[PDB]
Amino acid sequence: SEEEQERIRRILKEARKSGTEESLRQAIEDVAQLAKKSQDSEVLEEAIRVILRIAKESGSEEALRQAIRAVAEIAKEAQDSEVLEEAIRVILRIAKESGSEEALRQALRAVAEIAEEAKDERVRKEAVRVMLQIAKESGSKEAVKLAFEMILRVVRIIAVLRANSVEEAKEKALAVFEGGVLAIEITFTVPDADTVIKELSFLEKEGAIIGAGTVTSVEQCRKAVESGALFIVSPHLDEEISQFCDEAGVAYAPGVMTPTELVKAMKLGHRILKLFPGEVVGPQFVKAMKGPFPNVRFVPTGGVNLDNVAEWFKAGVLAVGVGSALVKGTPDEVREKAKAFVEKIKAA
Amino acid sequence: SEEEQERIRRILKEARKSGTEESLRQAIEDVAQLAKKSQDSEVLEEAIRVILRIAKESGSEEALRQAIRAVAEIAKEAQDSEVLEEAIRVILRIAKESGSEEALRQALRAVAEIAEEAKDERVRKEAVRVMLQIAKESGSKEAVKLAFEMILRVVRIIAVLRANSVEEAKEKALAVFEGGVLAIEITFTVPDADTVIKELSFLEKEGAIIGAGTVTSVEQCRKAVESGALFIVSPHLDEEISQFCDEAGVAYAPGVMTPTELVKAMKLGHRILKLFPGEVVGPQFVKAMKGPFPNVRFVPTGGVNLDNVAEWFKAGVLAVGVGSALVKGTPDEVREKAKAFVEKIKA
Amino acid sequence: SEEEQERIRRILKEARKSGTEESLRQAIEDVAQLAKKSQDSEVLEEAIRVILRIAKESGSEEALRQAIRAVAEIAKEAQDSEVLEEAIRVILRIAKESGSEEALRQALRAVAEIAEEAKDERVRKEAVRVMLQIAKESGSKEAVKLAFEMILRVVRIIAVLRANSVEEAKEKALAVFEGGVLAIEITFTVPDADTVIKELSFLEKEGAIIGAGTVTSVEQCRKAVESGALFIVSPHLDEEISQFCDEAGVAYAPGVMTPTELVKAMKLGHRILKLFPGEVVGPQFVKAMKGPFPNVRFVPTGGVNLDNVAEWFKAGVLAVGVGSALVKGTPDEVREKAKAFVEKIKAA
Repeated sequence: SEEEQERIRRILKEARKSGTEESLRQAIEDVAQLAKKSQDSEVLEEAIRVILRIAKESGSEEALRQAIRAVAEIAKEAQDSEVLEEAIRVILRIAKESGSEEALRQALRAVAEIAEEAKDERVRKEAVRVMLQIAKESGSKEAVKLAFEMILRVVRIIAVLRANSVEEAKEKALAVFEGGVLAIEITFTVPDADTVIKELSFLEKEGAIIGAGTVTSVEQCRKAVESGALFIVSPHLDEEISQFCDEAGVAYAPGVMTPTELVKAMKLGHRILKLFPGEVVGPQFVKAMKGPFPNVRFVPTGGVNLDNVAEWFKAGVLAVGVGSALVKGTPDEVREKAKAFVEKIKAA
Repeated sequence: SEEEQERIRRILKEARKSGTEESLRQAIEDVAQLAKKSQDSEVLEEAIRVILRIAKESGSEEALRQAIRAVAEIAKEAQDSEVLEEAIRVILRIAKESGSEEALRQALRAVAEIAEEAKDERVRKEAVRVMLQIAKESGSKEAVKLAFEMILRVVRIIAVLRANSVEEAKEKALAVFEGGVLAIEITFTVPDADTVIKELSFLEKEGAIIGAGTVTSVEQCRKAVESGALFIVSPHLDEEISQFCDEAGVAYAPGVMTPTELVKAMKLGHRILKLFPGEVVGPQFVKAMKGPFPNVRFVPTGGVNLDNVAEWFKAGVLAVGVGSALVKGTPDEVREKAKAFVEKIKA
Repeated sequence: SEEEQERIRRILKEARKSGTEESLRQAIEDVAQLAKKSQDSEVLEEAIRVILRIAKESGSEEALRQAIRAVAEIAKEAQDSEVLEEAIRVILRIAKESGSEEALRQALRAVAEIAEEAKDERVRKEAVRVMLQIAKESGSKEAVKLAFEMILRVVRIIAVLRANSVEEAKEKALAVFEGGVLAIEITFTVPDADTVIKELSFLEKEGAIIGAGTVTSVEQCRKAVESGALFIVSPHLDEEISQFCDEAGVAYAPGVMTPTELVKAMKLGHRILKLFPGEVVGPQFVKAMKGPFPNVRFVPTGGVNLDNVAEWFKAGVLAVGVGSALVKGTPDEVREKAKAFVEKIKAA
């Protein structure tokens, strides 16, 4: 393997000596070509970190975007999760260098695709934290919705927590974390809900996402975004709120229940919707919405349980919002329920 | 105990000779104190008469509204229903002399709370009759809404009546009233429904409340009122009907089906909503709305049947609207199904 | 027999010698009297030629409309389909001679009623073909709505086509037409639905009716009606589409799901509504709507299948919109399942 290792170095030294820009992007495809013929974990990591310096020296977005597709292909060919974690951190470095958001959208879809074919949770925890930073590093009008859509596509399950004692609530939030589902949503009905989402903001740095729900007024939503909420679930579409999330750069997934309410939600720029109550319309609703409204996905949060969640995802839902069937009870028991829901989603 | 009648008459005569309003408000507290130590039905009902005698002599709003709480507390401590019937009639007379919306609102919640703990059909009939008269006074928007809300809490079940003639509707409404159903909704599918609600006005004197359902227009609602209806029930949310019902002083329960329609109904000022069709959304909808909308209560009028009616009230529902499953058949059949629904609602 | 045929010749010759319109009006009821007493496919279909033949006194919406009820009565008592076909064509010529709005609307209900006694389907295809020409003679807003209601009253089932090419959409449309489904809705998920509607416009002269579905904008709706669409279908209620469909003389069935959406559609002048998704609310919804809204008809286009369509019509639905369960598969499969849907509706 030391022979091809030197070969990757020889391509580098000769590509730098070649002042032509075509040989620079050609060196990207040359390194990717030999990485496709390899089967070792360490070889793919050296190849990926090599493509970084080539495109950054080119200074053109055509080489940066071509590098994102190369590292994403090497990560799909690999088998060690160590290379996948470095691939995600590398894609962040490429997209951050361009910063033109044409690559940021492509980087998010690549990061979420790498986390999709992941055997352990460490890769998915790396992804969610990076996609948050990618949307944060972007800091613009879009990307937050694409991050929200992709992160939900990775975490698959979002919990609905409610407890009067913040001591008991955080005992459940960490507990549902321990199951590995991540992406916990806390209800705003809880009296000291501002504090629970601020003290649980340390989960954001470990691969989780915290948000507020049942938000009905702009004043209540302002309190959530100041406390650390990254998404506002809501019970029904609100015109005043939806304009505040777009100005504040926070994702907003309003609640709909009929196709007519769906169209009014799309008229305000919301293709990520909340199906509420989900148990009322059932999975037949999301199946019937695919035809007339493609590329539009929902997150049903109603009477979803272990018997329901199996047939919600076969209908093509983005994520599912479970509440009493997951969080209610002692913390150690909802850790086993959080593991049970993840196991049920991965199968059907 | 005859000694308590003396002591009660001593507290009145002593505080009457004083005349100071400080001692008069203390006389209500002294009479209410001895009433809590006694278990005689005649000692308690005499204390209620004296509490009224003291308050109406004081004349102040503070003393009159304190007398309402005292009479209401004596009712909660009593077992004889004749004490509760007397308390309701006294609560009416105290708020009637006082006036203002605060006393009349406090009286509406008091006589309705007494009706729940009464566990007797006679007291619930009197509560409806008094609450209608309390709402007839003042006549404010908040009075007719609160009175309609408390009345639905007491009767628990409203009958959606449909027939093929005025006489068949009159006999069905009387039959369902004998079963224990005190609230009757007359749809406009019955021919001459305005004549049916007009000739059924004698039931409102025996503890009933007749209204009009299936109201689609304002011309339809204008004929429902003036003909004697006390509440208007529509399958959807109408902006003009809610306007006409507000300025006419009549309760209005519109129909909703989705949380988006719920919020729009609250924006108009209605927190007592008709869930229609209730059989489509099911009790899962009512439990789901309790979270973000706690101060909103529903009345499902869909496929409410003896099987699911138990599950509806287990979901925190104000009242249920039944039809066909209740009002279909002979008057004898309606009377027995009326007794069956009231029995299963008691749970 | 022909002893009655000679009598009909005498009724016409003698009443024509009189010339008084009261005797020509009596000649119609005399012919319809002896036609009621006879059972002969040749005596009946000749009696209605004479009733049409007695147009010497122009009804001007008096004698002509008396002729329509007489020929519609002869067709009701008949059994031979050749008499029913001749009755429909004669009613068209009588209403075309009058030109009044009452005669044209009375002819629509007469022709549609003749097709309800079905058996041979060429009558139903001729009825739809004739009812379209009647609506184009009137051209009023009431005529387009009534003709659309009557055609759906006859065809009972609408095919909701979704394809991935113009050629597969054309082939499936021909396949569902040969199966017995005379109503075809071309969704805009098809790449070039306008050309599909345009190339399928020849079926409208054979007894079919081509329309567009899943329309969201007025630009979409204008291209559909300019391509040959005779009815516009949307998943929700669009105020601007209803405005354009009115001034363009094209039927429009909006989508409703709650009773409040029902009322908002009626106040715009729509009593033929699309219940969507029908599988979510179920036939319990349409049964409960007939109480407050007896004039509304509904066409459920949800999860309609062979097990569903039986209990949809028992609840009194006008027509049903079937897709996937009818359109998906090879063109050879969708022919035989179209025959099964038509056969299942005929029974229950």
